[PDB]
Amino acid sequence: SMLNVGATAPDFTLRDQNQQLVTLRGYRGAKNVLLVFHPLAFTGICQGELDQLRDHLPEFENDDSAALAISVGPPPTHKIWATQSGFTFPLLSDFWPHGAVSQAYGVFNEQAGIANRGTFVVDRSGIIRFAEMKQPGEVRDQRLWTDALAALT
Amino acid sequence: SMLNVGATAPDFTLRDQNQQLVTLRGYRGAKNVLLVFHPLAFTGICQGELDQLRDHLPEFENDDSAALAISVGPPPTHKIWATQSGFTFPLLSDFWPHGAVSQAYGVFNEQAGIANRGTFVVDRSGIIRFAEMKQPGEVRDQRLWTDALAALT
Repeated sequence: SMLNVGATAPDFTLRDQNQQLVTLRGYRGAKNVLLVFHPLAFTGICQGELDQLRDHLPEFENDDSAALAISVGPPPTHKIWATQSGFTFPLLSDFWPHGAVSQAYGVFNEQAGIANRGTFVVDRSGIIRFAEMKQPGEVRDQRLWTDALAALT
Repeated sequence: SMLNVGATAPDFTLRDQNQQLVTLRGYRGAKNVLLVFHPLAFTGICQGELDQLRDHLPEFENDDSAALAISVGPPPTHKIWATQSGFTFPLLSDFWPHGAVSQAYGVFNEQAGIANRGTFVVDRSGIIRFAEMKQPGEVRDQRLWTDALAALT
């Protein structure tokens, strides 16, 4: 049920770790956007994936591109996790309604109540140009993300 | 509405911070149970309340009594929070379905997606003998909790 390439990316307005509202449409005309859905703060695979994003942030957050992480945790969880891990990119809360944005992108695990490892690249017109979804026990290849953003510069 | 004194405490089975299963019925015939519902890990007032509980734990967790903290966070959140705070009592996850136990006890905040500051004492036969609910911005008086437990030894 993952939204595929060519679809309009569902707009959302979610709180980041500072309780600031972030809207996907705010980036239109300005930047390509990488959306990194993931299961849960303070779990091993998620830590590894976001640590790698952190460690390569200039490839993902720059004049051409922005990166947003999205999970079902509320802002205080994300704030502690980001501060302790050195994450400076936005971590957005798909918290209440629980998983609504993850559901809209077709990447919600209804059984477990978490997003799967869904990744999208949204172009400057708001269209999905890259889409994948791995299971919670898998790890994503971030080369695909940089390959996808490079095609839209 | 909050369940009242006299009512039978709804049964539940929830995961603790170590992903072990805790059931309310398990304590029947053995211990009085203090149920401490609270909004969110890693927030100020919740930290104060559970730190006070921690600092006086032998008054709540002993031969006669058990104490269970319940919130909408998942176990990994509660594991980190408990490790960093030195909490050795169970923190239970009312995570998915989101707030279901909190709703059964009548202490869920539907607008915010969190439990209010609901507290119950369940006697050895499963009957609610103490019941309160404060708002997220309020702080409970833990003297009432120790008094309630002391009446039931």
